[PDB]
Amino acid sequence: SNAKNYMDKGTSSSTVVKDGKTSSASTPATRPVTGSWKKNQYGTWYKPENATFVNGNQPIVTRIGSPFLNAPVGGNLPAGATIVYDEVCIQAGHIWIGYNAYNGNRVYCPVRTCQGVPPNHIPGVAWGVFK
Repeated sequence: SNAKNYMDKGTSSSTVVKDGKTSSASTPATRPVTGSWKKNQYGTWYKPENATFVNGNQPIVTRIGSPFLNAPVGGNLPAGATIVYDEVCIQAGHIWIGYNAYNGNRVYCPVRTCQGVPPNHIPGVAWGVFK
């Protein structure tokens, strides 16, 4: 049925399973169909990409160390904050941007709704300004 879209655990919106057709039938062979995205143990997929996010509309409470909807709290991003991130990750439900604070901790912001699977992510309602 599917080749590699599996992750039997409930991290957030896992076990949705959308893969097959011809994605790993003959195997990636130096060409994964997930694009530039790499997989994380939580089921999250992430790609290195530097872009900017200017927070606005609302102060966004961020998650630290791991992207989930029930992920660790204690990071809150105020509006008017210009965040230059390096990690773009998909935790099914939102797209999360990974950035590091001066404490050396990895903080993730939920930024906008995103559904889908790497590379094609379907955005929804945004709560900030992507730059």
